[PDB]
This record gives sequence, C-alpha cells and structure tokens, in this order.
Amino acid sequence: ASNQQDVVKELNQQVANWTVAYTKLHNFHWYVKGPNFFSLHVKFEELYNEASQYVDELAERILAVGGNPVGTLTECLEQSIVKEAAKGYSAEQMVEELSQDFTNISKQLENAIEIAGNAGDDVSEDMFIGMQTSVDKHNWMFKSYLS
Amino acid sequence: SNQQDVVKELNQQVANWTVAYTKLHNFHWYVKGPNFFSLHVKFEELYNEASQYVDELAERILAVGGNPVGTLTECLEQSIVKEAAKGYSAEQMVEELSQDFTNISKQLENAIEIAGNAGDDVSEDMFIGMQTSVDKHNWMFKSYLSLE
Amino acid sequence: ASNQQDVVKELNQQVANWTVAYTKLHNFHWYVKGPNFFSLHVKFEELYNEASQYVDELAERILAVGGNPVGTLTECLEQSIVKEAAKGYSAEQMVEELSQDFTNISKQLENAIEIAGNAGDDVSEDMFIGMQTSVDKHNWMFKSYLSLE
Amino acid sequence: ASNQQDVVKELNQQVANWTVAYTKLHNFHWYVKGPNFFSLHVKFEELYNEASQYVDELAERILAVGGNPVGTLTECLEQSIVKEAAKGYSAEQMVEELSQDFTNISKQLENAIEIAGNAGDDVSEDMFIGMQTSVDKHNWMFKSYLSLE
Amino acid sequence: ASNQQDVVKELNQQVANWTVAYTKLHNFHWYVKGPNFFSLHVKFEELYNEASQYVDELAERILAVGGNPVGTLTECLEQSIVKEAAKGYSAEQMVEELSQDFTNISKQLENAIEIAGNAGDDVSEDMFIGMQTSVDKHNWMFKSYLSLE
Amino acid sequence: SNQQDVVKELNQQVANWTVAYTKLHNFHWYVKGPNFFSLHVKFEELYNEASQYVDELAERILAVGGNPVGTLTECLEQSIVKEAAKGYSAEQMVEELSQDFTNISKQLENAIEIAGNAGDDVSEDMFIGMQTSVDKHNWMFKSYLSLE
Amino acid sequence: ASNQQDVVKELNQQVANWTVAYTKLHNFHWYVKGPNFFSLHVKFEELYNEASQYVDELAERILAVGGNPVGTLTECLEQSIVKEAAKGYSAEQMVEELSQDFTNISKQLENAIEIAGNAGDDVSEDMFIGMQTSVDKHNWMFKSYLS
Amino acid sequence: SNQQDVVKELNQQVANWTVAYTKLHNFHWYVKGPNFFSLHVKFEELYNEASQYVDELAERILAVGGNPVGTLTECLEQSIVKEAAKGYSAEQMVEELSQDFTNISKQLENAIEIAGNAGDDVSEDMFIGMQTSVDKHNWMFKSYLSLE
Amino acid sequence: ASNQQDVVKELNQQVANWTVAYTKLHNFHWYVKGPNFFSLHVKFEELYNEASQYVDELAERILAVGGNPVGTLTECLEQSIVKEAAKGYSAEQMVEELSQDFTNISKQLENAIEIAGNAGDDVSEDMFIGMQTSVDKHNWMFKSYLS
Amino acid sequence: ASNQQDVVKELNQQVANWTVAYTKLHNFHWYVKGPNFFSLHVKFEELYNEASQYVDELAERILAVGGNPVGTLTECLEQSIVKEAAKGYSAEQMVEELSQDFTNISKQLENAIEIAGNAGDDVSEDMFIGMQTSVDKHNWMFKSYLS
Amino acid sequence: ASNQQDVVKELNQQVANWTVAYTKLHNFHWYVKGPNFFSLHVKFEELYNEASQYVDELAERILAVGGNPVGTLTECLEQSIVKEAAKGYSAEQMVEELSQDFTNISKQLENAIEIAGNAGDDVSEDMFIGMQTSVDKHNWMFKSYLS
Amino acid sequence: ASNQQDVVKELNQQVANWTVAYTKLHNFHWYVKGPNFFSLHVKFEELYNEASQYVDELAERILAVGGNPVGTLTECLEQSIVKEAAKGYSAEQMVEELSQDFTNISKQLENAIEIAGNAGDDVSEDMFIGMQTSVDKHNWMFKSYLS
Repeated sequence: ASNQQDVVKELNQQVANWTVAYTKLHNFHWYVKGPNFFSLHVKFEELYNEASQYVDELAERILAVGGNPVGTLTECLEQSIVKEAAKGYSAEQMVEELSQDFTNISKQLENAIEIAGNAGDDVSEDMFIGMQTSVDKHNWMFKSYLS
Repeated sequence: SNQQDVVKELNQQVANWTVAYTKLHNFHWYVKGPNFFSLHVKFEELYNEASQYVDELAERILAVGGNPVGTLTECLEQSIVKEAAKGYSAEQMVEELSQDFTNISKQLENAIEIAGNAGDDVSEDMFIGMQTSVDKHNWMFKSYLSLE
Repeated sequence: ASNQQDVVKELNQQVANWTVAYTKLHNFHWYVKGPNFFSLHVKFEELYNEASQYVDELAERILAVGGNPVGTLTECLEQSIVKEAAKGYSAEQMVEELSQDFTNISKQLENAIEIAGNAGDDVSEDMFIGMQTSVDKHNWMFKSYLSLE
Repeated sequence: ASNQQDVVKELNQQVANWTVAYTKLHNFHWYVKGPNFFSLHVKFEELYNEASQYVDELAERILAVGGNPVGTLTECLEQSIVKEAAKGYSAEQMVEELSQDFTNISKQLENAIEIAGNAGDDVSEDMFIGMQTSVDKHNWMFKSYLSLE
Repeated sequence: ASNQQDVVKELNQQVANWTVAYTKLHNFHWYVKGPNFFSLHVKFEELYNEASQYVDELAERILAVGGNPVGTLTECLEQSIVKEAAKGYSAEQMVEELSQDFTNISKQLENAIEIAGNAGDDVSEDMFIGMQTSVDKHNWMFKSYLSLE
Repeated sequence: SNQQDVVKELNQQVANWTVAYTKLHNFHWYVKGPNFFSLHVKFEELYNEASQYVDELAERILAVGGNPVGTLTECLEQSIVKEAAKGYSAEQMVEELSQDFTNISKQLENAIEIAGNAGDDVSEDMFIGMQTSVDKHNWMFKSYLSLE
Repeated sequence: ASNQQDVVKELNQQVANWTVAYTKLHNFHWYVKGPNFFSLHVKFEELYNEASQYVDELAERILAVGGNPVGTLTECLEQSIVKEAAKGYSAEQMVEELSQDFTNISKQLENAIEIAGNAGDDVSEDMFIGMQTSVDKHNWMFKSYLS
Repeated sequence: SNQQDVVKELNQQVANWTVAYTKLHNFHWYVKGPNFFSLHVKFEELYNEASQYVDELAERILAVGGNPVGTLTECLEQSIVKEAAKGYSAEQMVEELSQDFTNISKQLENAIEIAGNAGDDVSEDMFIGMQTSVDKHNWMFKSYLSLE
Repeated sequence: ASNQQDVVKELNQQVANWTVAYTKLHNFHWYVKGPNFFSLHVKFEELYNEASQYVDELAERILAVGGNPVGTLTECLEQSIVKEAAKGYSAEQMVEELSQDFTNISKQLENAIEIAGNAGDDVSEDMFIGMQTSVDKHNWMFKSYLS
Repeated sequence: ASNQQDVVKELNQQVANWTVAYTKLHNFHWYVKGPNFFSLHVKFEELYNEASQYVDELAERILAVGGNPVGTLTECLEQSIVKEAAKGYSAEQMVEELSQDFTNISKQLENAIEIAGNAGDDVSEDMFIGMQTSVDKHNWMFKSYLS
Repeated sequence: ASNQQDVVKELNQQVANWTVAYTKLHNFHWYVKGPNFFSLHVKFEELYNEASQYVDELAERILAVGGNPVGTLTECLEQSIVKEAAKGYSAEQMVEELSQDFTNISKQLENAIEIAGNAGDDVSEDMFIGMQTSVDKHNWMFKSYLS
Repeated sequence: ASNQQDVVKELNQQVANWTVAYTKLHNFHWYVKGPNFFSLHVKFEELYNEASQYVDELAERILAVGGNPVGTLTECLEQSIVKEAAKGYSAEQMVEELSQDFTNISKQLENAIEIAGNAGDDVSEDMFIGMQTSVDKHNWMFKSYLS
C-alpha cells in the first residue's frame, strides 16, 4: 500500500529532478553548437521555463499536504536522477541525453502515479499525469529529431 | 455508486460554493486591519473562482441529465458552509475559510471516490480540479495564520 | 427630508434584489431550452456578471457612508422584491419574468434616486441612475424579444 | 488486461471520428438554414475548430507512445463511427445528428477510458476524459436546443 | 471607352447607397423585434460599421483621383438605389429588404467593375471587387436565414 | 415636462448628430492645408464619437417606449446642424464645428432641465455626458482658432 | 444663488488640492516603512496616478467654461486645504492623515456639488460627484486599514 | 465560361485543400530529422492556412448559389492532391508539397482565366489571393530543398 | 505582348524605387523643420515603414517567379526613378517632392499593371494594384497638405 | 560633503527641476493655443508623464543610497532651475522656454554625470545619462519646431 | 590573468550568486509565513524570475567574450557568496538575510564594474550597472520593510 | 576637429555601416537557401529590423548634438566598412560574412566608445555600448551556428 508520505517522496523526487534539469537545460541552451543552433537554443529555453513551472507546482502541492519541499541545491543533487551536464556535448548528444532523462522520468512518473492513486492523493496523481503528458510529448519530439 | 449518487455530490458543491460566494463577498467588504488591501483583493479572487466552480459543476449535472440546485433556499439547505456571522477580525475570516476549505477538501475526497466507482470520470476529474485549488488555498490560509 | 439612513435602506434593497437575481439568472442560464438556447444561455450569463458588479458597487458604497451591507443570503431573500425561480419555465416565460423584475426594479430605482438626492447623497444617487440606465436598456431588449410576429 | 496497443486502437478510433466530424461540421456550417442560421453557423465552426484540436492532441499522443496515427482520410472513413453528412438536412436535423454522434462518442470514450486505465496509460486516459467532458457538455446544449416548447 | 469621370460616378453611387444603408441599418438595429432580436440586433450593427468603412474608403479613392465625394445626405438620398426604411417591418421583412438591396448593389457593382477596368482605374476596380465579395457573402447569409423549414 | 417632452429632446440630438456624422466625414475628406494630418484624424475621432451618441440616445428612446428617428429625411427636418456647404478652409471647418458645438451645448442645457423636471434622470445623465464632451471639444476648437 | 465663476472657484480648489496631494502621495510612497511597505508603496502610487487624472479633468473643465485653471505650484499651495507632508510619519500616521484629507475633501465636494447644481453647471457637478465617489470609497478603505 | 464553370473550379480547390489539410497534419506528425522543430511548426501554419482557404472558397460557392463539396468521399474524388503515402523523410515531404503547390498554382492560373471570362471577379480575386500564397510557399520549399 | 521577365523588370523597378525612397524618407524624417515638425516627423516614418513592406513583398514575389530581386544599393540607385534627397529642403519642398515621386510611381504602376495582366501574372498585377492604391491615397494627402 | 552626498545633491536638483516642470508642462498643456494646438497639447502631456517617471526614479535612487528625496513643493521651488510659467505665452514662446529649460538641464546633467562617476555611483550616473538622452532628443525636436 | 579573463571571473561570480539565489528565493517563496504571506510570497517569485534573467544575460555575455559560463550547480555553490537557506526562518529573518545578500552583492558589483571598465569591457560593465541598479532598489525596499 | 565632431564622425560611421547592412541583410534574407532556410530567413529579418532601429537612433543623436546625419545611400557606401553582398553565397558563407562584419563593427565600436567618453558625450557612448552589446551577442550566436 502507499501513504501520503510516500507521495511526498515522489513529489520531492521530481522537484529535485527538475531543479537539476533546469540548470542542465540552461547549460545546453548556452553551449549548443551547429546548424541547428537557433532552433535548439530556443527549444531548450522553452523546456527550462516549463521545468520551473513544474518545480513550483509540485513544491506547493507538497506544502498543501503538509510536507517540506526540497529547498536547497545540495538536497536536489542528492535525490535527482537527472545528472549535471558533462563537457563537450554536440547538439546530437544533448538531445540524446535529454531523451534518456525524459525516458527515465516518465518511468518514475508511471510509478509515482500508481503510488499517489493508491494513497488516495488524487490531486498529486493528476499533477504527475500532467507532467508525464508533456514529458512523453517532448520525448517523442527528441526521438524524431534524432531519427 | 450510480450516476444519481454523483449528482448528489455535484449539487452538494454547487450549494457549498453558492453560499461561499456570498460569504467571500461579506469578508471582502468587512475585512479590516493592516492587511486590508491584500485580503480585500484575495477574497475577490476567491469568489470569482467560486463562481466558476458553481457554473462548471452545475453544467456537469445538466450534462448527465440532472437538475442543478437553482435557488438560494435549496443551496442553504444543502450547504455545509455557513453564512458569515456578525463581526469578524481579518484573522477570524481566514480561520473560518481554512475550516471551510478543510471541510470541503474532505467532502471532495469522498466525492472523488463515489464518482470513480460510478464510472463518472468527468465529474471525478472536476472534483479533483477543485480539490487541487482548495488545498492550495488552504495552505496559504494556514501560512497567513502562522504566528510570527 | 430623507437622511443617509434612508439611502442605505435603498442601497441594501438593491443589494438584496441583485443577489437573488444573481442566482435566478444562473437558474435560467442552466435551464433555458428551445431554439434560442445559445443566445439566451449567453445573455443570462452577461446579466448575472453585471448583477455581481452591482452588488459589489452598492455594497461598498454603503460601506463608504458608514453603513452595513446585507452580507447573508437569508437577509437578501427577506428584502428582495425579486423572487426565486420556480420550476418548468420556458425560455419565453423566463424572459417575461425578468422583464417584470426589471420593470419593478426600475420603479424602485426611480424612488431611490429621489430619496438619495433629497438626502444629499449624490454619489448613491448617481449609482442608482447608472443601474436604472442598464435595467431600462435590458428591459427594452427583453420586450423586443417577447414581441409577437 | 489491456495493453498499449489496445489504447492506440482507442486513440485512432477517435482520430478517425473527429477527422470525419471535422468535415461534417463544415458541411453543417455551410448548409445550415433557417432563423437560427447566425447562431448555428458560428457554433458549428467552434465545434470543428475544437475537433481539429482533438485530432492533433490524440494523434501526437499516439506518437508519444510509439504508435502510428491514422494519417489518411480513407483510413479515417473506415474506422469512424461518425458518418458523413447526407443531403437535405434542416438545422434541427443537423443538431439531432450531432447529438446522436456525441452520444455515440461519449459511450465509446467511457470504454476507452477504462481500457487506458487498465493498460496503465494514464495520460491517454486523461485525454479521453477531457474529450468526454466537452462532448457531454456540448450534447447537453444540443439536447436543450432541440427541446420542444 | 469609359473614363475616370465615369468611374467617379460609380464610386459616388456606392457612397450614396451605403450612406443611406448606414442609417437604414441603424433603423433595423433599433426596431427589430421577435425571438431573433439578440442575433439580428448585433448583426445589423456589424453591417452598418462595415457600411461606414465602405463610405470612407470609396470617398477617399474619389479624392485620390481628383474627384468630389458626395458630402451631404441630401445628395446621397438623390443618387442611392437603397431606399430609406418604412414603418412596421418585422425581422423577416427587414432581412428580406436588405437581401434585395444587396442583390441590387451586387448587380450595380458588376457593372462598376467593368467600367473601372475599361477606364484603366484598377484601384477602384479592386475596391468594387472587395465590396462585392462582402455583399455577396452577406446576401447568402440573409437568404439562408430566410429559407423555409 | 413629461416623458414625451424628453423623447423630443432625445430625438433632437439623434437628428443633430446623424447630420453631424456626415458633415464630419465631409470635413474629414475635404480638409486641406498644413494641419491636414492632425485635422483629418481629429474629424474621424469626432464622427466615431458622434455615432456612439446616436446609438446611445436612440436606444434610450426605445427604453422609454418611444420611436427614435430612423430616416435621414426625418433627421434633416429636426436637426439644428446644417449639412456642409461647398468649399471650406481648415479654419472655416473648425469655426463651423465650434458654432455647432456651442449651439448643441445650449440645447443640451435645456434638455437636461426638461429631463430632470420630467423625472427622467437616465436621459438627463446621458445629456450631461454628451455636454461634457461637447464643451471639451469646443474649448479645443477655440484654442486651435486663436490667433498666434 | 451660485454662478459659473463660483463653480470655477470650486474647480480650482480641487485642482489645487490634488496638485498638492499628488506630491504628498509621492512623499508617502517613498517614505513609508514597516511590514506593510509593499502594499502601501503601491497603493500610494495608484492614488497619485488617480490624483493626476483629476487634476487634468477638472482643469480642462475650467477651460471649457472659459476660466483659468491654477497653473503654478505657488497658487496651488495658497488655495489647497491639503497640506504638505511633515517629517517622520509612520505608516499608520500616513493613512490617518490621508483619511482626514479625504474626509475634508469629501465635505468640500458636497458643497461644490450643490454650488454647481445651483449654477446650472451640470457637467462640473457630475465631475465633482465622480470625484466624491472615489474619494469616499478610498476613505472607507483607509478607515478599514486603521480599524 | 459561365458561373457553373467557376463553381467547378472553386470546388476543385475545396477538394484539393481538404485533402492537403490532412496530408499536412500527416507530415506535421511524421516529420523527423534535425529540422524537426522548424518543419513541425511550418506544416501546422500551412494546414491552418489550408482550412482558411477551404472555408473561404466554399462560402463563395454558397454566395453564387452553388453547392460546396461537403464530404470527404467527394473531395477525394475531385482532388489532384494525393493523400500521404507510408514513409517519408523531411526532404521527401517538402518535395511533395512543392509538387502539389506547383500543380495547384498551374490549376489556379486557369481558374483565374475562367472566373474572369465568366465575369466572376470575386472568385477570380480569391484564386489570385490563393495563388499568391501558394507561389510564395513554393519558393520557400524550393529554397529549403536547395543543395548546400 | 508581355512576358514573365517583363514583369520581373517592373517588380525590380519598384524594389529599387522604394529602397531609395526608404532612405529619402528617413532623411526627410530627420531634417524636417517648422511648426509642422511633429506631424511630418511621424508621417515620414509611417511612410518608410510602409516602403520597407513593399520592398520585401515585391522582392519575394520576384523570387516566387524565379527571378533575382535587386539586392544592392548600387543597383537600386541605377534603376530607381526616385532620386536621393538634396540639401536644405523646407517642409513644403519635402512634401512637394514626395508628391512628385508618388505621381511618377503611380504612372509607372499603371503601366506595370497592364504588363503583368498581359503576361498572365495576376499575382504581381494584384501587388502593383495594392501599391498604387496606397500611393494614390498618400498623394492625395500630400496635395491636400500643400493646397 | 562626501562624494555620495554630492551625488544626492545632484539627484535632488533634478527631482526639484522635474517636479516644477511637471506642473509647468500641465500649464502649457492647458493654455497652449494656435493652429498647432492638437500636436502641442498632446506633446506636453507626453512630457509631463515622462517628468513624473524621472521624479520617482531619481527619488527612489536617493533612497537606495540612504538619502532623503525632496518631498515637498516648497523645497522643489527653492532648488529648481526650472521656473514656473509666466502669464500668457504664445505656443512659440512655450516651446522656446522649454528648449531653454532643456538646454539648462542638459548642462546640469553633464556635471551630475561627472560627479556621479567620480563618486563611484555608477547607478546614479546611468540614470543621469538616460535622462540626458531624452532631454537632448526632445530639445532637438523643439529647436526643429522653432525652425 | 588577462583583464578580460578577470571580467569573466566577475561575470561567473554573479552567475553563481544568482543561480544559488534562484533556489533560495524559491525556498523563501514556499516557506514564508505570517500576516505578510501574500505580499512576500509574490515578491520572492518576482525576485527569482529576475534572478533567472541575470543568470542567462551574464552567462551569454561570457559566451560573447569567448569564455565558459558556469553551467553546473556544483560549481555555483563553490563560487557563490550567497549561501543556501538554513532551516525555518521567520518572514523577518528571510528579508534580513536577503538584505544582507543584496548588500554583499552590491559591494561585489561595485568592484566588478571597475574591473570591467578597466578592461575596456563596457558591455559587461553596463550589465553589472543594470544589476546593481535593481539590487540597490530592492535592498532599499527590504530595509524599509524591516523598519 | 573638436571632440564632439569626432563623436559625430563615429556616429556617422555606424549610420553608414548599418544602412548598408540593412540592404545586405535583405539580400541574405531573400537569397538564403538550404535546410536552415526557415531559421535564417527569419533571423536575417530580425537583424535588418534591428539595423533600421540603429540608423534612426544614431542619426537623431547626431541631430541632438547639432550635427548632420548621413542621409544618402551614396554617402553611406563611401563610409561603410560593411560591403555590399557579392554573388551567390551559401548559407554558411552568409553567416561567415556577417560574423566578420560584426567582429569589425564591434572593434570600431570599442574605439567609438572611448572617443565618446573622452569627449564627454556620455549619451552617444551609451548608445554605442547598447549597439556593441547586441552585436557581440549576435556574433556569439553566428559563431556557434558555424560550429
């Protein structure tokens, strides 16, 4: 079975993931090179803007259920399954890594949705579903770019 | 649970928010103190949100062939939200809204279960959307009330 | 010689009328049926949105003159000359009733305007005038919609 | 135990339904006649604009789960439960048919929602819910427009 | 072989028609009655706003070719093929008359277009085309509204 | 004064502004001189304002059960505003508009008194609103005309 | 009885009042301190923006009736019943003073409305009524803040 | 040429663009490669433009007393635009759209002549407007396809 | 008779005219003096903004028919019938010259429209008609300003 | 006597100048007459709105550096090099006076910029530069209007 | 060791400071409590949005001068003089800490401005000035809030 | 020979550069081809719109300091270090040339900034800084596009 604290853990996992992703997306936004610079430069910004929205939405949901949203970078770095950007990525490698991150995040969300549903936290469940919706959509786009 | 059970839950909220709509106007008008400007506006944002819920849930009832409660007398009879009493401080207004939102969120948890079991996933989704906002506002109310 | 208190009474009478009308308009907005559904469904919403504006305007004026705006539905139902919706109304019957309500309100406003002016409350007087302007305009539209042929 | 493939089938069923409906709504938008012309002419456009949004949303979800969205009109006509417009429909008959279509679609969506949930595709499930919400709402309006008196 | 002067005559004919129509549309906008009041009340306003745009466009074109735009109501009433509103028109009769006016104007425009082109005034020709486009479109809507059943 | 007396005053303005609407178009088209750009636009702003008055006052007449003048022939018969003559300088156009606005403002002062005495406070308010704009524009016209 | 010149005097009294109030509101906007700084800082700006609108509206009405709007600070300082801001006001004292100013102005307006009406200047009368409407509304808010 | 000949030309385009509307959705969904983001959006802009043409030309047919093709079966029977096949590269999608636009522009040149000769200057103007956009887009397609 | 290349020549003639006019309008926008400075200063900007739109519209039409739009100032200066601005123009002289330029351009457009129509290039024909529409309208305004 | 205090002095000089100018511009806005009425009437309003922006910006900067922004009309009239409007100007005289005021202000700003830079108050220096940019631009327009 | 490299160092110091501040401001935005909740909750969001703008602006300037913008949270935490949020602050303590951070940042900016100017990097200098302008303005507000 | 006249020289150099660039950017906007057509086609338009803004801003500043802004294409071609477009470039070559132009312009601006500052023309200096900021930013993007 699952309880409210289990959902808070799932919520914080995402706050952590997207806080790290927010910076990695800035890194990619700044360092991307090649013929597709203009498209990707903007696409990465659209993505980190969406990431910041998710961070705030999930963090305030944690507050709404009486929990503590991870509020330090040190904590986010410890929990996040999204790793910081290495050095020297080509445009292709950046999209490939983001695609893997989104694949991993979507998988975590499938589990988070089940946990929330079983805990009776339908609000958090709905938030995870909305996030998975956009994550899966963007991932399809990444894979198409890479095809 | 069946469709009529869900209609009962939908009307329960139409009633709650119709009463809350006027109570929020009351608080909007009578609020006093150094936080007057912030709360005067906050209460208006809340009653605008309340009117949206009333129309949304009422039209969902219509969409499933039911009759939305359309008189104040009926809303007063079904609402778990009380009308404003006489004389409140800003602190007391936010405390009461917190009580109301806590009560409504609890009622919604059950409504969600009933809608889901009846196969009314649309109404279920509407209740979830409402509970989302209700819980968010409640956190804000409790934060405002915290002793500094 | 009317006084401020007399004006507050007139202001609350309208707060009550429009609070009741606000919900009656939702009722008509939801229950209207027939070939004119789309137009009326929308028109009734425009009307209750306008009703809410009146309720707030007049209530805050009462506050501006040191009075107490009626803050409960129970009190509104007691003072309102606008009665709650009954069951089984056709679109035509809904418009007919709103027209009668608007005719009644406009008449009350004529008296309220006189009272406010006599009391020297020119601000409340102006608010009643603004309301009567819209009420009469809408009533002409209702009567036109209801005209035979 | 439904699987992803079963959900894609449900998603394409709707892509097909709404692609056909998109054109049927243009037909009604163009051929509607009578005293309610102005309201219906516009309402039908709002409906096909909404239909186009559904087609794209569901098609891109199918892509997001690795499937193939039906990309031809021929295929859509084959799967769609929504049939093309016939000749000589009055405004009332148009609304009656759309109501029947919406009733049929809502029923299909109830099943699609169950399939998606059982398969663990909560995103597609949510999309079907959103669609059913609007379909049911519009249907209530159609039925109200069609009500006698 | 038409000349610029012939085109100015065609331009003023329309300035006159639409100036008269501008007021006739206000009349219909004010006097329309019946269950279609809300839709028609608005439609007639959209039409006179469009009429005002035509009057200014064509008048300033006449200026652009060195001519004199008819600048008085008396002159407009003299040239206009659009007659002023009579009393006691039902909504249906109003739409019927506007349809006849639009049919008459479209026919005049067909000739005006030919005259402009023959005179080498391709700008005025284009303006007449734009006007005929809208006139014909509106006329189809009027005729659809008027269709029986 | 009674309601019909007020309707007469309302129609008087519907007539005035319907004629002024076309005269302003005339001035809008025929204005010439170094101030062409400013006046060409100013006259358009004025006729747009004129159309608003016509519709507002006409619908007030409808709201009191009267018949708004709906033909140009009738407007020409009741208007105290003359149609544009042939040949004006920019200075002459503004001078005539000033004359018209002065005349209308005077007519409105009486209309306001009539409406008030008849108990038609709504029409009175509409006349006041119009007089407000009319007087403001007239000051601007006179300023433009002042010798530098 | 009252005449047009009497109304012009009433109009100029307000142009003067609000010209001085415009600056006092800036002073309060700049010097307000305390926990309510953010709300009051903005509220005072909204008020001086409204004040500037009144100054222009009433001044141009004076022009419309053939009068001369007070156009110098020296003149406004001589006529205004609104006094310039002292030094060291607390947030509470600022609202208290504005409330007194609005009370005084509303009282002047009641008289100005009567004067204008008796002079047959219904346009100016209407302008005074519109001003009194907002002045009374804001005063209610000030008193509520102070309650 | 007569009015019915023009209606035939108008319906030919309603058919073409109704099929193109769905093919553009197809390309919008299936496009892949490093230019995915630019083309994904470009194709959407194109189908939105396509829907505008369909409604415009269909209502022109109505305006001349004709019957606009209102079923997919009829559009497929009259369209010179083929439905998307299975499997395209980004380059192949743009190449096919270029072929379609070249074909449509040629068809429009004739439609324009027919409309003009029939005295249907309104339909002629609509065809010209469409050809304007079609030719502009085609230049862009060819530019995208140029070997670097 | 006329062919597609003849139309391209007409299109380039206008691209050239308006490219030169764009700069002359800036010159007038900057150097205009006198009591009407504010009106003309803005009017000239509105005109060069419209000029830039025409340049792009006609140039891309040339591309659409397979031609080469004049893309250098040297070429535009060689083809343009609009001459660069002299020195010391009064406001009146500026409007007078623009009026003459518009008269000349409208005359060229009448011929360009005939050429395009005879070549079967109805799209280009329509573009010339739209340009002549605005050119004639603006010229009427110039003449009225000068009357 | 400190450098920063000298900068505050320069900031207050401008708060004073523009507070007085704010009212003088209303005066000109109301009393301007002649064939250029419509243009100047609006131009003067655009100028006082701009002036109000300066007063607030500079006043709050003074606050940002721990100083006291002049918050009374009495004080402003004492420090301002901009004098109140005299009686009955012609439109030409109004523009001539504003041009002289702008010339005087720009000269003061040149000094203020050097004082701010010398004191290391680069923020205030930047604000003075921004003001001088607009002042000089408007002055060029005034001179052009005056021929 | 070059002057331009010293400027990049100054630019990265700020990218680091604001990246950390971005998250600390989210923390305060989420955890703030008390009667001033509504005002501070929004104020802190306005501040982190502003912070995100700085990070991108400065990061891309570093790129414009051929440098490497710090693109990892790990790096930012090392260089930032802004420390992560501690446990359970009162609203007053949150504002007090931000005020100290802003005071520290403004002091760093004063130096960065001189370094940039000395290196002839006037673009970076201007960016630092822009940042200092807002930082100082916000700090004045924080201090006013704290009395 | 005066310092201010040297600044006018620097201002005109840029008015000339950007007037020529305005047309070269239209050329590239029209003739660009290849898979990056859509991105570059729009990017080049954004650049010429920006260029038009510079020409007007700098031209009117020259006017603000009593100078004569170059108002003829003939003059611009003579002073501009930006050369007109050659025949048939590849997309890559277009970006390479713009990058070199931007590098050359930025270098000129560095000098112009020092000249303006030395002459005490801080307004012109600020304008040059603003231009250099955008030029350098665009150049970083061009270089990134080129790998």
